[PDB]
Amino acid sequence: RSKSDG
Amino acid sequence: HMPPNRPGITFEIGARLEALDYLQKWYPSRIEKIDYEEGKMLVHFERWSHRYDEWIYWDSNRLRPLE
Repeated sequence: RSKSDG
Repeated sequence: HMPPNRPGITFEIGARLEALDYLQKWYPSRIEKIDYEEGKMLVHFERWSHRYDEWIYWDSNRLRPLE
């Protein structure tokens, strides 16, 4: 689980 | 400085509440650290890495009671 995309 | 009194919340280490992350999503959270000089607290969103903990002022409406 991460909170940014690219 | 002393934290304010707000219903449903206790401003002490390890206390649980609901907190809004910077993506505007609510998570059950835990107070990790309190900076009584600035009046902000390190909030840990549960089941997220501690690298996503966020400092939130203790009078912020990003904090609300955990039912």
